[PDB]
Amino acid sequence: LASFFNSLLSKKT
Amino acid sequence: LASFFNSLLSKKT
Amino acid sequence: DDEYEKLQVLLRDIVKRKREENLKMVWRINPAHRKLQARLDQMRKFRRQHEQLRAVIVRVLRDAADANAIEEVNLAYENVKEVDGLDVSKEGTEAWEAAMKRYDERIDRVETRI
Amino acid sequence: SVMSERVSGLAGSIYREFERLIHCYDEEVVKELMPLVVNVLENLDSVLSENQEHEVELELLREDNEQLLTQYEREKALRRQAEEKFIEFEDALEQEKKELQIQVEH
Amino acid sequence: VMSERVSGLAGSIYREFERLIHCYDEEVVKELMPLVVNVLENLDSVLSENQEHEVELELLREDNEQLLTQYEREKALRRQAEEKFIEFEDALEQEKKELQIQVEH
Amino acid sequence: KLSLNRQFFDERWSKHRVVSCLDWSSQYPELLVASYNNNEDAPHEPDGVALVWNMKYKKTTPEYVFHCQSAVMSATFAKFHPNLVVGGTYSGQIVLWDNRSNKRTPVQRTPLSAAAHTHPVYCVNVVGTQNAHNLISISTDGKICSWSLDMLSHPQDSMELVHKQSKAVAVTSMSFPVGDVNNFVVGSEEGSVYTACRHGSKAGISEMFEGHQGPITGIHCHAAVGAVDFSHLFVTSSFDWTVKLWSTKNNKPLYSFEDNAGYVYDVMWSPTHPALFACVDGMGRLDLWNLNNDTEVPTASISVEGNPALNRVRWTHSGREIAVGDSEGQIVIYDVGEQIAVPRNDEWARFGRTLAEINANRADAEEEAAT
Repeated sequence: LASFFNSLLSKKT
Repeated sequence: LASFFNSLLSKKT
Repeated sequence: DDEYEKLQVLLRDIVKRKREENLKMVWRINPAHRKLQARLDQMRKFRRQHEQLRAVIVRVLRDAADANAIEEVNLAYENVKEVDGLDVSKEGTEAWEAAMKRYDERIDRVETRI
Repeated sequence: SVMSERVSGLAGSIYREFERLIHCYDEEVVKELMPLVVNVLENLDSVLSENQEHEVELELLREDNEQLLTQYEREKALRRQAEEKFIEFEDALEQEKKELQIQVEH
Repeated sequence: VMSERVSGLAGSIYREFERLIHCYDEEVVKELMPLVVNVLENLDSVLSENQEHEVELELLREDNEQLLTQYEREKALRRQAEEKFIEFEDALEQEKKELQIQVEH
Repeated sequence: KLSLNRQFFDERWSKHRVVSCLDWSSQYPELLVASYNNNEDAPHEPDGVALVWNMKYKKTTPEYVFHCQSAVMSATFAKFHPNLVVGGTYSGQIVLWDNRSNKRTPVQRTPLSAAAHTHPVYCVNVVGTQNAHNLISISTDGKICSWSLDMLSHPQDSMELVHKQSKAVAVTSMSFPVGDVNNFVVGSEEGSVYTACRHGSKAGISEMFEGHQGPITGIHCHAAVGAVDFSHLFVTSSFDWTVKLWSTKNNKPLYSFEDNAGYVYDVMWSPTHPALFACVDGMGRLDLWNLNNDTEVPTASISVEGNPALNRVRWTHSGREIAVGDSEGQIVIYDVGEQIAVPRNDEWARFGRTLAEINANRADAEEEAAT
């Protein structure tokens, strides 16, 4: 469940 | 629980 | 019944503690209210199905055949009703049996008519 | 910990709002709010998973109560049926052995 | 009644909401209010339902244990009564037929 | 008996369109308007299109053709102006057509403002008298506005029909009792008939009528007038495969008619026979129900060849003919026999004994269910 928005974040890094 | 975030918002608008 | 069972347990454990003072020991008990208990059991086992039939009959049979059926149902209940069923005596018991037979014949005739 | 459809749906709406707020202003909106949201989101799934266990335990133990009550009632009744047949057999054959005793005494 | 873990996580998102409101503008959370009060109300209501289920669970478990014990004792009494009945049966019939062979003598 | 009389179809206009409303002019009893949905095959063709047909002539061509750019699904004549045809469309315009004008474009239309209807309009009607009458239209969102028929750019009165902490109802049908202008009944998509008042202190929806589990698709108040009044009765049709008879004095349905094996679309009373109406289904079976004859079996039922879905049904003012409208677009007209259409002298009295018996049976059934 934590993976979803972590991916949300790492899009531009 | 509505009232509290409601205050959050109107407290300075 | 339960108080009598507990008391009967008490008589059992006192007569086994009083063996040397008693030679003859029987347990013949015929209480007088058991026939009355059977009379009220038979009275519920009349009145329950009479109520079940009569409520349905006055509910859904609203011709002169239907009025004849409800009048014969009332006549059967009055013919049983006029007999004193609370008597545990023998003549009252035979009057109760005759009322039961008359009610059964009237009810079966009404059943075949409907 | 299987996620339900309802928690996935409201987390999808949270994902929608978070993408909208990321696109609208900057990255710095989400960087402290999403760890304060994801633990509540885990807590929703945890309390639903515990609640369903409570429900199935309630149903099985309830039906075991109604099994127990009628089984005990039937067993009490068949103990009573043992307890007057004893009495009837006892006094009947005691009267017969007593009449046999007095007829053999004379 | 508001539960304390929901109140603490509520305070976490309250200070976060204050940070985002003071930091940029007032339209940061204008689309975030009826989502987040629904999520917090969901957690509170399901936790309250769990709280009801726990206490009714402990009541029915307790009288379940009591009913199991009393039914086991009723089993013991029933089996004992049947054994006493068949023993008294055999013993009295035994000395009764000993009496009738004594009669036939 | 039920027999075929005439068949109406146009290859250019009526092809691949569903009939959506039928009416017969009071001044010209040989005329019939019609309303059609959009043609999905030809987007270049007009979406809404209205046709006027005739009885006296033998000509298969329609007498007038009107059309609009949006799909019209509610059309009627004007009661006190013979030259006007009122239509209600998908977009919410209430267009007005004139036969005396040579243009098939609508000569007048209401604005698409929030003051007027913006949701689709399925009911349009004119009530009032010769010297005083308005045009009444209720849209799907519950908005009902009154229009003067000479000036169409502004509604006269407007309010929204609400209930249950002011939730908007979804008015799908409409009917008016004879001799009434202020009181009327509506159907609903929410499956419940309401009573409404036009103006007053309780102007708006008055009462629940409960009992339909599906969307109500057609209602009609009683229209036949004789010795004994019957204007408080009306019949509704719905998707629940039932036709239900109601009265305004009862919160519950009087009798449910369950002869169908599909959706039921419209029903309306005969204007002459008091205990006679007709219903149509999704299998092309136009049924006739005579309440003085039997309450569980249609008196006369015929099926449309090919079996399409019949949307609309509408009697004539004489009551001797009856027009249906199918799902492919052919207006099929039947004429009923004299043994069914003609009311006898005691027909009002026979129905005066009939409704009471029906109500008694209903009460019996309900008590049985309760017990």
